Amino acid sequence: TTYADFIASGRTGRRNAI
Amino acid sequence: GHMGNAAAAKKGSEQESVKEFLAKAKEEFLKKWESPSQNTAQLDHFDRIKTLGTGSFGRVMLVKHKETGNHYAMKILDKQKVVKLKQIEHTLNEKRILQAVNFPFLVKLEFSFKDNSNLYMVMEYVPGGEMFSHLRRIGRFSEPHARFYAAQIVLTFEYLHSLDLIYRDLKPENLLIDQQGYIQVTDFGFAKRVKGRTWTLCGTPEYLAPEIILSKGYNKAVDWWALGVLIYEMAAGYPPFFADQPIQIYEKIVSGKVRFPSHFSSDLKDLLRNLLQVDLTKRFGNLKNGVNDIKNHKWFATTDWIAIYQRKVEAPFIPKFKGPGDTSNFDDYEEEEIRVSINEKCGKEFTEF
Repeated sequence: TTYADFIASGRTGRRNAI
Repeated sequence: GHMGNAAAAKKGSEQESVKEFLAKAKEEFLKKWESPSQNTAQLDHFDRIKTLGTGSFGRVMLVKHKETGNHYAMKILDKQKVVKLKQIEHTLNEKRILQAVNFPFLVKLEFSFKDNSNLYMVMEYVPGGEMFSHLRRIGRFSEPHARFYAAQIVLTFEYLHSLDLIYRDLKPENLLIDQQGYIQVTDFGFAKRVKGRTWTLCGTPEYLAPEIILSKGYNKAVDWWALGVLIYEMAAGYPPFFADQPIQIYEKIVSGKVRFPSHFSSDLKDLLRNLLQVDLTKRFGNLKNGVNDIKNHKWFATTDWIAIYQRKVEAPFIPKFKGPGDTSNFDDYEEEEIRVSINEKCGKEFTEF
């Protein structure tokens, strides 16, 4: 699923600016 | 046409009244921008209670004012680290913006001061925590719940853009929920006064507009792109463009393709296709009709914009609040001491603070 792909990205926590 | 006489007249008058409001708000902002305040409290006026969050050159603590008993959020910045990380202009700019703006969804700066080691910004305490935490816990917000928040961002950007300010770092991590369930925007480190174009590569990967990725001169339309990303993530539970590495996220952003969950309404998809529009000559918020293309879209047909501004709409969600100084909606951090040197550091670089 798309949700599963989101989990697999490893970017589910808080995101810092570049 | 789509509107009869009565509705068209009411909508026309409403848009003219918004113009009148913004003209007065700009006059008030410019007076405060030209004459900023300085040194309005000192460190021993507060008791330190708990750390609410931290960055690479400072932290934010819950404090209690000794004389009044009021709680506040005190941002402490280490002057030496601010210099080493090349954040002098950003830090001075954030404080100058915060002391000059006034809007119900922008956090209020109550005091600021400095000492030998640190800079201090004392803001109202927003006890409900970050939207980010609530979104990850609940999973996703229903479309009415997402729309309630989105309407507040539309009004806040309409205000900021009228002052020629571009925000540039919208995301759920930067949106706090207050005791009545409304939004507070707190951080302005990347905001800039821009009447025309600007060129800095800045923001967060998932929320970057294509024209930033492609190294173009860009304008306030990047904030309306980021609004599309935010509405999508609120309603789906995940953002429209994600991958293991930022470079692959950027490939997706510039591609002009976006996919939607099957539970998204057709009205929502139409709004998002017009906000997540790679072609600047077609992006909502960037056309001749300005913000009105967004406010008059079908997905917002049930939104009473004045009632949102007046905070008279019942919020879909009220965070748990056991009392003043409740911190249960915030992460836990390890507490480090606040050392103040016997020697002034970086006095020349922060003279205007």
